[PDB]
Amino acid sequence: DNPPDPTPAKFFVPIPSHSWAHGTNTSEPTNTLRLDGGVVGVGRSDDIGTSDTAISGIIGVYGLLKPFDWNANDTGRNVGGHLLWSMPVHPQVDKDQVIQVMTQSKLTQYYLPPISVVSSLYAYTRGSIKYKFLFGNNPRHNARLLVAYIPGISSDNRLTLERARNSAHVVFSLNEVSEFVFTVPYITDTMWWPRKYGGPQAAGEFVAPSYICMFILNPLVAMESVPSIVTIVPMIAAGDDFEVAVPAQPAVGLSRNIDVIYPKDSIISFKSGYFPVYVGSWHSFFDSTKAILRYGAVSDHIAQLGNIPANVNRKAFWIVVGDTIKFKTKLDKINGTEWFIPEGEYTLGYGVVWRDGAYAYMVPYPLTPLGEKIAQYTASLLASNTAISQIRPYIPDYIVDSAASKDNILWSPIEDR
Amino acid sequence: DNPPDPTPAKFFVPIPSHSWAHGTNTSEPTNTLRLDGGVVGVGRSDDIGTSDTAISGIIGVYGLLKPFDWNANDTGRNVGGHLLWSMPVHPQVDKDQVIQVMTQSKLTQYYLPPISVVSSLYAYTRGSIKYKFLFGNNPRHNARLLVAYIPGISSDNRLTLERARNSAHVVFSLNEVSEFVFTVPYITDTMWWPRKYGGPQAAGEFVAPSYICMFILNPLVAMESVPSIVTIVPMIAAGDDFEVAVPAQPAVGLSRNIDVIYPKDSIISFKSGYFPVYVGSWHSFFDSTKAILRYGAVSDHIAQLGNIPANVNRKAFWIVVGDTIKFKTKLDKINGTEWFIPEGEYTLGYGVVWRDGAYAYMVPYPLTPLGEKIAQYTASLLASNTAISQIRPYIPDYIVDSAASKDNILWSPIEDR
Amino acid sequence: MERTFTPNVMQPTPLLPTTNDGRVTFGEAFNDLKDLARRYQLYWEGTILEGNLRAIRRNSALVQLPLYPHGLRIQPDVNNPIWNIMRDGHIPVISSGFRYFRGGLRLRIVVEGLNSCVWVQHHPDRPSIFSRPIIGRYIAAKDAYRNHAYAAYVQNMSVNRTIEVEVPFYQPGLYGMLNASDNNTANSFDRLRFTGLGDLLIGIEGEQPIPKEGIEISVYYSIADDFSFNIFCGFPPMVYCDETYSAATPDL
Amino acid sequence: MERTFTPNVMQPTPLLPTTNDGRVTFGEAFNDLKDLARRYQLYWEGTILEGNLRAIRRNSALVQLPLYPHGLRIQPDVNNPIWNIMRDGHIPVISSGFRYFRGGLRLRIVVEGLNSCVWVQHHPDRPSIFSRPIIGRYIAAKDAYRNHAYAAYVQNMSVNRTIEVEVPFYQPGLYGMLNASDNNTANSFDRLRFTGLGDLLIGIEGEQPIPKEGIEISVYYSIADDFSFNIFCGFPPMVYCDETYSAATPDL
Repeated sequence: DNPPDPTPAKFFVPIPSHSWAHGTNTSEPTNTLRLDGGVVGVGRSDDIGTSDTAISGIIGVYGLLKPFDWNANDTGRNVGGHLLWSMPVHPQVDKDQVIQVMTQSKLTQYYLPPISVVSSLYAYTRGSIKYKFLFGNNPRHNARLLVAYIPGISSDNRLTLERARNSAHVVFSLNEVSEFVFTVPYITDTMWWPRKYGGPQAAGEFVAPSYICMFILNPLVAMESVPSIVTIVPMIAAGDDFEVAVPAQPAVGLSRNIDVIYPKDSIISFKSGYFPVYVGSWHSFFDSTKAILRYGAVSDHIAQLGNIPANVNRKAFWIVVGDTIKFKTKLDKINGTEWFIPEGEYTLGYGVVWRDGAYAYMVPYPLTPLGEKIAQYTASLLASNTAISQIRPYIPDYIVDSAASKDNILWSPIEDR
Repeated sequence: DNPPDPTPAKFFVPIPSHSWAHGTNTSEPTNTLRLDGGVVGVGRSDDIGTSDTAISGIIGVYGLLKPFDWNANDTGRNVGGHLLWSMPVHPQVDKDQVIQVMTQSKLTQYYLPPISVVSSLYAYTRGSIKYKFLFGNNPRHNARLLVAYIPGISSDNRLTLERARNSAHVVFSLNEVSEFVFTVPYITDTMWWPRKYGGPQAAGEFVAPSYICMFILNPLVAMESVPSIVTIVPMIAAGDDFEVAVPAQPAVGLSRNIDVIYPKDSIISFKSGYFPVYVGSWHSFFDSTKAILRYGAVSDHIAQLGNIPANVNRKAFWIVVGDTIKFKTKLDKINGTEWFIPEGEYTLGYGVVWRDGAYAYMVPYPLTPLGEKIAQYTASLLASNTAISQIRPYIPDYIVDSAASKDNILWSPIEDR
Repeated sequence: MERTFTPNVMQPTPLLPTTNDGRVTFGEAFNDLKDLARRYQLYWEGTILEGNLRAIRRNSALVQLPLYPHGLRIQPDVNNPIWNIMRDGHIPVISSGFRYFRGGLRLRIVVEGLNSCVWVQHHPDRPSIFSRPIIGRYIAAKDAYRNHAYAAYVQNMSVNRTIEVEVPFYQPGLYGMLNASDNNTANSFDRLRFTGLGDLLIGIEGEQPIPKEGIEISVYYSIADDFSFNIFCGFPPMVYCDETYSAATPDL
Repeated sequence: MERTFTPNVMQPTPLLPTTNDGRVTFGEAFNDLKDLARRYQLYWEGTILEGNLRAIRRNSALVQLPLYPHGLRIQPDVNNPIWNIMRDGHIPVISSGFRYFRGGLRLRIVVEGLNSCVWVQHHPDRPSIFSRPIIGRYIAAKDAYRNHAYAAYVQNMSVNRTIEVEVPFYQPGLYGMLNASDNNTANSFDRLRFTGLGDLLIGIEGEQPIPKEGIEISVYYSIADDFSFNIFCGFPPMVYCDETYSAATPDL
């Protein structure tokens, strides 16, 4: 018997592979490299737990933030109404509120908390955040703090104690207490909030929705037989109501390899014959009290930068890529800020471009997290055509000529918030 | 165990993709770009309605048509039997009964009603149409109108009140009433009726099946302490019995970009040395009382057109594509029509070709909806070899020489109903 | 309710008997615009040559495609005959009558002329603020190369030259805006993250050279099953397709 | 328990109502990292020329690929734009928070430019002690040629240019180590047989010459169904992707 089978052929659409995006709630056909051709899975026992990848159990673990000192003898700062500590509220912490490790010519390493690491894997986020505050005190110390959650604010530009009390806030007493948690609310005009840090070239980035601020209500008191400094260690975890929406390009990478190749097209340097360079002074720049890069000791011998491409943002400062130099500089504390550079020997890590006609000059900045901030702020002041006299306090001082570079110095464009 | 499976292979037919035409009553296999590999759909709530794309709910919304004035003091027009307003009945409204915005060298924007927009998406149509008439009156005004639906008629060429009363019609009294609706019937020799406007080059176009006409039964009366003009605003919506058959090339496009590139092969212009041109007069053309385009002030210096392709319809008039000129012309009211051009400065938008032997000349027309109609009618009169003396009243008058063009002027062939 | 207000009705004849939206005469019904919006139409189409891509083509992207339910801003030129005379499809015409939406879109990428492999990614958190696509070497590095962790699909042209994907709705808000303007500075946030589904990137994965004729990429799109055209505002004014190419030259 | 210890809670408002991990607003839930680790990512990708292979290519191997759940040690260079700016995928980032694992991996080999046949073997008892692959003529004879009795799959490129395999867990111990160091002499045994799933070898089977552009092999990978990220230790410090290519040149 050999009956014909004239059953009509079906239309089918050939595709080379199965789903690339699906990770749950579906089967995946595949060629298993086993001897057993059925649905096979590795054996288990109590010796081997189940996967501990449940998000809530991960982001519930507290991570450490940048600690700070709280000095009882500071008759200037330790007063009612003083702002001790403040930052925007979002699951990824602000970069400057996290422990860092910098490497010349490499990428910075950030010690992100679990809630920050997980959040960098997803596009959206929402929920309450637990801010645990740990105090290095003993039963002699006493104070009262007011910590507040300000919805719809990203900076402390208009922030005072007498305003902070007009938002959701808590008042903590440091009377024989060393730990307390401030579970802050989630107050937004929408249901999910876009992550702050995204991808290369600030891909898909945005801003934080709210602000947390710690004010001094009743100033810290100590005694003579007791440490006058109380360290405060902030920690962060997800509230029980915390959720993460949508898989995206990780905002982060591992620190096993912190190498990076900056784009060759953005690199700038000094014109030929205008290097090697050294840090020095000249008269037509604040009467030679500020630091600039020179190529010689004859005057008007200030290193000139090569062609600077027009696609480079006007508010951008620069970072040294190749070999660099060390130089001794200082900067006195600027009014209304905690910005100061003590007199010491620093490596050259950042630069800001000072334009004088058809000539472009470079101003040196120290390779330090605060030097990064001051460099950025200066570049912004030059961008708005700020008075030359008002940019003066944001420029490192001239102390003494420093060593010269081996050869030319290469710079790459960068920009911060 | 490794049993053989000698089950006969099936015949199958490979195709690259699933249905392109199907939009309802079927599943569509696809690769969903999600993490969840099941049948997934975005979440909803009362904050987010259901799709409001039900056709009947769309085409039921009234759209505004071209308004018109109804002057009680017009002892000529405001009389019994006078035709106030009339047009063919079809879901897309006639273009000249809709509010327009013209742009030199671009496409015209039409304010189509919802029933007109939706109908341009489908090939067939049928059902009753609600014509709402809104009157700008107050309790002093009074009149009686007779509005009729004439099946199988497309124009008012044989239309009189004393004939209109012999079809389906209604009689409205304007006695302290400002709104009324005339739901007209659907009277056809077939079940579906092809849309009027179709696609490029009049693709798949046809004509309307019936006519609606408004006649003056009892003329409008006002008083001395009251406005003598009553505006009438016609509006249109689909009746409860309205339906749309078959998806076709949209008769319409959005107005976000009204740019258009006319075919280069159809473009005509003036021969070299016969431009720049200006609007003027010469004796051998109605004793130099009518407007034509000249290239100089010596006589028999009338701009000549280049080679005109034989594929161009004989009844076609022309539209200016590139730069143009302004000119002062006029036209007195033509007997049996409401066609007149007041004396003013108009831009040159249209032209009609006047042939004299082996030479071809161009007659200018104003860029105005009425100028478009008069230009078309003139081209048709030249097509039927109408008496030169009878085409005279359809040609703009000569007032004074106008400015010259920067260079040559380009024209493109067009034709209307 | 004024929009449908019909006072003092004067109706000479009874209504016309129904055909159930065409189901009596033809075998199918036509009652919902949503059904028509599920019939595919052209979204974008272009030709790419080696000269449009980076000098060293390191599996870089060919097209950066913004995803709008109301389609892209069309450019009618001699090289694009469709947009010039057909203008905008039915879906952009349908979309123009509604303010908001909340669903996904279904795409179909047709790549002809290339023997290599094509990769496709969806970037829901990175939607463009312009209504025009970005091609080849003009695409920024952040998008020009395959990103991690995004929903993707990789397809060899040797097995099939047509790619079928469905793009989901991943937006932080209630609605997405239809018919949004590219000139928007007062509401950048709305235009940035509450308008488009996120860019779709189409790239090449292989070392095979592009033929001198180039490759052609045709993206068709339609509304997904979970999609809704939500709040009916007015229709905008329209242009007529029969006013592009005239019937004065009936064959041309 | 200190890691989750929250003393003296001060909470001004009630908690935020749930969306079931996104299931209310979007159609799907996002509650487990294991689900994301099941979305494929790039494991390794390279171009191979005739010059990289043995002079006489006797169906020898193209790539010797070590199999690590936490991925390979990335090399960011001008030739590898992805690793340079995208850095490590989600899976290596997920893996970094856990010490151990016990499951298999799912691979996808995409070979473009070759008209010949590809063979793939899994060597569970021979895993590499380095976190980098070995290419062509640098592969030792013991691995450069097809071994017997190993689980394998042989695929003609004429039928499909994408290979799909699942690599099993065949290790003598309880756990496999995640995030293992290549500098390991005090615990060679752990690094040798308690770290990697065993090398995966990808070779060519035919006499067809390789085009001058070469062939490109792209290996994607993901976690299998029987896989588990087991003991949660700390996360290591991270780098930020937005600090590779700056936004100072927003388009580049």
